[PDB]
Amino acid sequence: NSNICEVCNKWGRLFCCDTCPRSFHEHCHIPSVEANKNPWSCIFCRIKTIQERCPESQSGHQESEVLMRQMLPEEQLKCEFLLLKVYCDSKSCFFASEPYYNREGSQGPQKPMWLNKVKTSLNEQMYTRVEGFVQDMRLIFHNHKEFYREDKFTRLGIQVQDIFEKNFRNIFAIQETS
Ligand SMILES: [Zn+2]
Ligand SMILES: [Zn+2]
Ligand SMILES: [Zn+2]
Repeated sequence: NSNICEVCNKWGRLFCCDTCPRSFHEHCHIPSVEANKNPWSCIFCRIKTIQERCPESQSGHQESEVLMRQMLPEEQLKCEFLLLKVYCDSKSCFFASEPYYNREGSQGPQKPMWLNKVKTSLNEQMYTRVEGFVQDMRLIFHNHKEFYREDKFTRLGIQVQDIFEKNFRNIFAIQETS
């Protein structure tokens, strides 16, 4: 097993996956590492299994159809993993906790959003469709771009959104296009 957290790349109190070499802090893993279960398989393993049970799940899909799917167990897991993949980028630190807005010449967003909030929303099963989760994720970056305007700090929003969008296309097997 690895000696660092797959998500935050730090050592500490780690839980090890039984079916692959990754390890996690308790609250770095999404969902949080389960109290019992021997053996335990992490979310990367659980996602690989879904693909292996249904190879045709990797054929191209239309984003519009993916967004209308109901948050049944497998969609729920895919959204948890996609959220996890955003947290794996160190730049996610800017978007994790509740932001505040006091900058000359800007007004704060009408609907603030942040990754920990989305994490809680997923945990409490507040999303009924994939669309709900994806809208909140995209809102995070859109609020950032609008607030920071021409400051070069807007680029952090672009960078982290690209990570989200690439992983969204991979996980939900969106049809490749030019
Ligand atoms: Zn960690
Ligand atoms: Zn694993
Ligand atoms: Zn099948």
